This record gives sequence, C-alpha cells and structure tokens, in this order.
Amino acid sequence: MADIQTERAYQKQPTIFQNKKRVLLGETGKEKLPRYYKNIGLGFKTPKEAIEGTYIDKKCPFTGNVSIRGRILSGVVTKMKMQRTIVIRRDYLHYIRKYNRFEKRHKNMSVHLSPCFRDVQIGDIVTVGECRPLSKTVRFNVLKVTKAAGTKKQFQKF
Amino acid sequence: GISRDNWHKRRKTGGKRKPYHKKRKYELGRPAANTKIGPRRIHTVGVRGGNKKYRALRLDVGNFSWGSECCTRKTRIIDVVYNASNNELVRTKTLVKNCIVLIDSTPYRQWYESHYALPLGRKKGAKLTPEEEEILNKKRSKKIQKKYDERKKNAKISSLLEEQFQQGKLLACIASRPGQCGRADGYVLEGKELEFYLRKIKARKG
Amino acid sequence: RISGGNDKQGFPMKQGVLTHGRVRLLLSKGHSCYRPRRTGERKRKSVRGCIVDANLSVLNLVIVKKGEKDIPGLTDTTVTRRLGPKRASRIRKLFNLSKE
Amino acid sequence: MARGPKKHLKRVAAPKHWMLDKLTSVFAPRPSTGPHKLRECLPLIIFLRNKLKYALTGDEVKKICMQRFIKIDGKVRADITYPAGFMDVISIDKTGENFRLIYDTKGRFAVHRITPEEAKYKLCKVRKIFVGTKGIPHLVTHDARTIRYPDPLIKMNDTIQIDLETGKITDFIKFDTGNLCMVTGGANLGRIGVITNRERHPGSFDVVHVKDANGNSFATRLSNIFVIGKGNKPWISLPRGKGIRLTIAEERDKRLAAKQSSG
RNA sequence: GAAACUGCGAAUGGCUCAUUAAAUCAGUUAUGGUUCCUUUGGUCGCUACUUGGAUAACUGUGGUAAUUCUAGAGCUAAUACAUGCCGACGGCGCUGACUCCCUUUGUGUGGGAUGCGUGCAUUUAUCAGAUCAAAACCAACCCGGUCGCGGCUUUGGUGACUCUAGAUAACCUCGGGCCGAUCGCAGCCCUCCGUGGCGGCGACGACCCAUUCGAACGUCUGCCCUAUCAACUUUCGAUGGUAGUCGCCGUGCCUACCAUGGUGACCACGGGUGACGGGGAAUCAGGGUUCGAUUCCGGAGAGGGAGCCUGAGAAACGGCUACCACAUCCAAGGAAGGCAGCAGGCGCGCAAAUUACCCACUC
Repeated sequence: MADIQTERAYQKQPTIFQNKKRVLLGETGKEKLPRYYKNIGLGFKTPKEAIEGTYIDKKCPFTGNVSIRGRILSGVVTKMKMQRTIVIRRDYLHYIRKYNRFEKRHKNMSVHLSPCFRDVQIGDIVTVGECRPLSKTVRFNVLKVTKAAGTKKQFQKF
Repeated sequence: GISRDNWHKRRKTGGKRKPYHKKRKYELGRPAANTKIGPRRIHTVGVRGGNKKYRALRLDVGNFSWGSECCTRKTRIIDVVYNASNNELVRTKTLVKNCIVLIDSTPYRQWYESHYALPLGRKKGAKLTPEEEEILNKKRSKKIQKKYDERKKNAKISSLLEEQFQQGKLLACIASRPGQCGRADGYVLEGKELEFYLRKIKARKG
Repeated sequence: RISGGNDKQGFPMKQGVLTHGRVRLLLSKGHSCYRPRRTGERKRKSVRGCIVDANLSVLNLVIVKKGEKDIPGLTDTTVTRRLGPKRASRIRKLFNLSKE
Repeated sequence: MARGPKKHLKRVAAPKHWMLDKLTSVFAPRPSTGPHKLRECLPLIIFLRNKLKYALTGDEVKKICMQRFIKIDGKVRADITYPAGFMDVISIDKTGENFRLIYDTKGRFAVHRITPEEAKYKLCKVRKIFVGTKGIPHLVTHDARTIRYPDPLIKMNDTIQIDLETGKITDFIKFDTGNLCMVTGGANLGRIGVITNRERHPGSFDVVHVKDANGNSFATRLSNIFVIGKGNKPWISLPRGKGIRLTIAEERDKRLAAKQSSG
C-alpha cells in the first residue's frame, strides 16, 4: 500500500508519464499517477480493485501486457505457497470400452493470480484463459473467482 | 555450439528426459557484446532470413530526451553509476538497457538559456557578464520583456536539477539495447525516479 | 626480383609465411595455392614459407632492370602484337582523343 | 529429413475432385505457387488434357501454351501448372470459346461455356480492409488482388464486381439476409440458396443458415459463404442443375425415366 | 559458336528403422509471441549524349613417384567488383530586422528583409484521438446582430492491443537501408533536316506491403510390461519473482539478487521392450485376441561423437575440419576415403532376383 518500490529497480506502469510542469498544489494534494487498465472481452468484467489500486504487476490481464486468446477453463484452488501464482486441480472420468464403465482421473495446473483478487481460499472455484508462455510451467491466468454451488466460508450467514 | 533449447533440462515432476535429436541451427546462441565507453567500434552479423544485426563494442556519445521540456539532443556519455542486476557491470564500466549514466549538461543549458532568456548553470557575476550576455539581451521591438511572460511564468526548474546543472553533469537512463541496435540512447532522470536512484547511489557508497 | 618457387615434392611458396619450413593452412576463396570446387568450400593443404634456401626445385625470377649487354634470346626478341582495348574510354585514353 | 520446402506430389495424395486414374503413374502435377491454394485450384494441364481433351499427353499441352493461345482473367499465361480457381475466366481466342470455373453440385469444377460480353467481368469476395501511409484506404480480395481507394461503404464479407481490361471496381453486393449465395467448402460444397440467418460467437466460428429453391435447409461456417446476387437474382449465369442437390433415389428415377446415356 | 566468367539448382527425390514411452504420433485449437527464395496484386520524381582498375578463357615458361594439385610471365570483357550526377525543390513549420491600423506597454492585425529543418525505412522520447444527464451567476467573445439569447463540427478495425493512420523534438547504418550508369524487337512525331524528344512491345533487377508454398514454438485429451522399483527433485536450475543478456520471436534459454517451492497410491521416481507412431492387416454369433521393419502421412539417421562454411532454407555428409575405429597407394618425404541410392560381391544364417534396355509414358 504506502510503499511498492521493494525491488532494486524502480517499478512503474509503461505508457503513463508524470508532468514536471504546473506542479503547484497548495496546502493539500491529489494523485500524481493516473492508472492504466483495459477491457478483456468475452463478457468478463474488470475488478474495482484494479482501477482503484496502486500495485505493479506486468503479467496482470487488466493492468499489464497480456492477450487472452484460445481456450477458457475452470478448476478448484488446491495450493498457494508461491508468490503471484497458485495450483488448481481438474478432475474427470475416462471411458474404457471393453468394459462399459468409467475411471476417475486428475491433472494439476500452475496459474498466475494478480492482486485485485485478495480473499481467495483453498477449495474456491476459479476460471482461467490461455496466454503466451508466462514462465517455464505457466500458460494460464485467472479471470474470475467464485464460491457458488458450495458451502460457505465460516457459517451460512456469510 | 552454444544453444537455447528446452530439451536439455528436466520436467515438472523432477524426472530426466533423453535426447530426441542432434542440435539444430535454429536453436543457436552467440557471445555477449559487453559494450564499453570509448570511441565508436561497431561490428555487424548476418541473422536467420538473411537480415543484418548491429553489435556495439565501444560508444562515446548517445541521444537523450529531457521529457519535461520536450527537448532532445546528441550528447557525450561520461560514466556509469548504478546497475540493478550486477555490481561487476559498474566495476568494469559496461553499458546495457536500464543502466544509470552521467551525461554532459551543455546542449540542454544552451537550449534553455536561448529559449527562456534567463541564466541556468551560473555561480557568480564573473561567469555571467564578460561574454555571451548578448544571447540574453538584444533589441526586440514589441517583444522585449512583457511578451516573454509566455516564457517567464513557467521557466522555474526543479531544485534537484538546478543542483546538477552547476556541476556540468546530468543523470540519465539507457532505453535502447546497445548490443542489438548499435546505439546507446535514452532519457534524463526526473522526480521520484531521481529520488529513488539518488538514495540507492548514496546507500551503496558515500 | 624474386617472385616465388617450388619445394621438393612440388609445394609452392606463398607470401607472408615467415619460415624456411613447410606448413598446413586452411585455405578459402581469394587465397593463392587453392581453387574452390563449390561455393563456400575451404580445404586444409601444405605450402612452403617465404625464405630462400638450397632446398628448392626451382626459383622464379623477373628482370626489373636491363644491363648494357644482351642475354641471348631472352632480351634480343622483339614484342608480339598483344590484343587491343574494347571499353570506349580505354580507346580514347590510348590515342589521346578529344571528348568530341 | 526435411531441410526446406517440397516440390513433388504423389497421385494418391492429390485432391479428390481432380478425378485422376490409379494406374498410369506415381506422380501428379504439383500446382505452381499463385493466387489460389493447392487444395482449391485446378492446374491448367488437367483442364486441357483431362477435361477438354485437346491434347493426349503433357507435351501436346506444352506446345499449345508456348504458341500464346491461352488467356486467364484476360492475361496470357505460358505456365502449364498455373493454379486457376473459382470465378476465373479462361479464353481460347483461336477456337473462339470462353469458360468460367464454377462448382458442380457434387463438389467438382464443371465446364461452363459463356457468351463473350459475360467474359468481360468477374466477382470477388472481400478478405481485408486497411489504411496505409498518407491515410490512403486499401482492399484485399479472395484471389490476392489489391485495390486503392475503394468506396467507403464496402465492408468485410461483401462481393465486388471488376472489369478485366482495367482491374477497377464497378459495383457491389452487401452481406445481409435474403441475398443469394453459393457454398465453397465443407460437405455442402457446390449448393446454392438464400441467406436466412447468421448466428455469431465471440471467439471461434460464426454459423450461417441457408434455404434452397425447393425449401431444404442447410448450414456451414461463415468462411464457406460466397454472395452472388442482391435478393433472389444472380449476377452470373449458372450451370445445369442450378445447385439443387437431389438425393440418390431421385437421381436413380430420373436416369431410368429420361433414358439418357444412349438407352 | 568450343572454352571461360556471371546467374540458378544441388535443402526435393530415393534408402533404412538404430535411437526414442507424455517423447514421437493423432484428433483439436493459437501466434494480438516469429521468419519466409519464388508466384500473383499494390508501390516505384527528397563525366551524366555514360566514370574507375583487374582478372579467366587464350599465348608462353615450369615443379612433384602420385590426385578433378597448381606456381612465375604477357593480353582483354560485364547485369562480376567499385564509384556517382543530371532532372522537377516550386515544399511547409519555426525564427522576425523592420513596417501599418484601433488602444503609449500589454493585447487584436496584415505584411515582411534574413537564417534553420523539411520522402519512405531505422533508434528513443512526447502529444492528440473527439460522441453521453440538468440548471444559475462572471470575465471575453464565435454568430444572428449590436453597445442579452439561440446553435455545432471533424482515419479505419477486433470479443479484446502498448493496433492502424496522424502531429512534435532529435537520431540515422559508414566501408555497414531504398529511389535502375543494364539487354532485345518494330519504328516514329517535329520553330524540321537529322534535331528536340515521347513513345509502342517487352527482358532482367531491387527496398517495402499483401498473397502462395511452408517452417517453428505453444493449448486440451489419448500409451505396452514391471513394487524381487515407495518416495523423488533442489545454485551441479529444482518451482516461482524483479532487472538484464542472447535469440527470428514467447520462455530459467542463460546470468545476478531474492523467496522455498514442484510431483506421487487417481502409481510419481527408477528398470525392461526380438518398441519408430498413425492410416491399416489376420481371425471373428455378440463381446473380443493378435499383428503393423514394408509402396500414403509424420519423425530420425548416413561407421561413432563433436564443430562449422555458404545460403531464403542445412548444424548437409554424392560439403568441409578434428579426434576415435577400420583401411588403399608411396620413390617413406607424402596423398586420398564412407553403397542403411541402382546392379554386383564377402560375412552371417532356417531365410531373400540381372554388374540388361530407355527418357516413349508419369512428373
């Protein structure tokens, strides 16, 4: 919040510039930084916390340098010990045709999760879309979070 | 020789993989430019598709922008003072993208003093009056002093730059890739970027 | 003037190899002592250094200044007809012709 | 290994609609690089040797072309494997005849003779719209033609008419409901009908629904629809059978009843 | 019209199945993360009536036991190699000596001597991108009118761009971006007697868009036997973050600093395979079992490993350099080599054809 330059190099959004002319503000002041953000398409909506926020993240869909294309998928949040990335589980049934019966299977995906989502928990349901390769094992990025079709965080009044 | 392939290294599970084929030519890599400060030395290489690429080994001069004033000019490069990635690059004086450098203030000072009709880099009267006062004051029929309110009411520079101009050097940041373009070229440090790197420079050695 | 020669075993001398021995060099298009059979070909082959010794099969020499005496046949014989020029400015330069 | 581009074609690998025999040979003509895709063209040698039968061998085709008799879109072509395709005109001024390439309702090029005043124009589908330097607008067609200064009402998926002596636009048809079209790919290849609905998806493929003269209904991806007339009437003459695609039982019954094929 | 120089092709075709178990391969999708000879269509006006020197074929003299080995001497060309005008600057922005009019300045004007930059590509920085709901005061005015009221305007496109087009300040590659010192057929029209040109048909060539043929990298789901294989990976990069280098481009691809991650009983990690994958083949009431080196499609490799030149395209073997294993000739100094192409031979073994004829057909 109050400080974000925790790295050895200065952190800023590309395409935003601050004028060093007409700088007078009197006894008070206003934000020296305007905010860059965009529409993703496909009927998704940009979070309020991306527009009203102050974080820097170049891999963010709403406020960074990525294009959402190809497949849209969903899965269950299962681990989150990395920084700005999480692991999700996908479960399915496989048909074996000699018998007339099914077999249970799973796979894991590592995905990139930006700030603007900040109340996610293990067992939440998440929707993701493809990007260019973002790191060695990461190809997908979080577009929406939900806990519909399941029990509450704490008691039923949540 | 050198190569940039994905298949020489292990998978998500920690398991090995065996080679699928010999090294291909499209997987190639080459040694680094390691560009120094010094009089121009550039070499050229042929690249995939028959195109050409330029590699700078020595550079003495660059193009820099003072974005606050919409002024850009060809300028001498003096020294390197900070590098976010590795300290051996400033100890050996190597020039790369987002490196922090010192540049000659003169062509910006000459543009400002002739545009605003005011002094900038001056200490005392002995470096104002004896020559070049005729840049500042001349006959100007119905353009003499009050019509320069279009200039004078917006002339004041930031205190952090007025302290740099008196020493004859400005801090700047490299924006081009010199080992790929053959050019060293960028912008003058200002505002909170200038406060950030002045704190980092002082906290390292001072 | 000394213009070159051949070793025993017939290997040629070439300029810039500063020894009395023979050596093996990787030759390429534009060097003497090699003629490429394909575009971009290079081959490694034996050549003799620049220094003259008793070992040579033959020395090549060219007369750069004549004496007062005549050497039999070699300096008696008058010049042949050669072949004339073919580029237009070359013809003008030979006969001192005007531009018109 | 594959160290560069290929330059042969095996006869069992060649496009099915050319109707090549099994036993004369191992190879087929590789179509010359050009305005139409390798799967979607007819090489000029297959038209002169196998369809029109003016030549018995590839050498008899070579010595027809080198005499400068054959024109495609009004230009003389000496290349025997040149890739002719949909809506092109071929003219043979020495025999006095003109042709246009159009699909038969079984999904293959028909021979279709035309009158010399209809041999003066062709129909083109729009692929791209863009702006170049100095703000000049550009158009691109299904057959690689580039046009400067198009009419600002001409949009994506529309059909334009061009005169062949000058290469400039004369008139156009908008893509909208109720216009006549022909199908140029998939299983419905070579059918004709009116556009009746367009269903759209953001990402992936749009789908068009089309209605027949006999009241049948069929659908395809939007990339397979070519518009050929404003409302009910086409801007080009059409081959025997007019795109109606009768079933194998109707085709049996007409073949018995009409006694055609020298019965 | 021999030879020779220059251009293009030789990266396709043909042969084999050793390696290879989420690898290859199949169906399905993506480049809004790249490159692209040729074809086809756009585009092609910021000494000059024609420049420079120098080699091959050829002529002439040689060296070595020996090879598609080559040296010294005398001549001469270009669409090879290297220079460089003319024509059509008349741009439009910025400076502003002076000058004229209402109002000494400021502020509204119209002229204007004189300088500087001024095509498309290239590197970096900055600017603008127009549209929506409702009134009331004040400075100064567009405009209909005069000393307070009506009424408005400006590239294109996608589901989505830090897209395309536009404006400003500089850079620029040079020896190291473009804008023709080239070749062949028929001749012409004239302040016109062989002159000023303008012009008909082409041929070849080159920077940049778009095509065509592709190539490369990535998404989702799919595999034979094994526990006498239960835990594995990890600055010797393992999983992730920030900045950079290198590369045609995305990316631990690699480097510095930091974090402590990632996979497994829904079988990881390890071992085996007389394992190249698929279209397919034999047998078969219904359900199945077994096979697929082999004419079509994809991959890999030219005795074994490694390195590299040329080019749009190769880590090429009918290209080159070296080590390792074989092996031919010699005057013992040296030189030359790769049939898993077609015929043919030896060895192996139960086990497999002629050292024939032709470009007539298909390409």
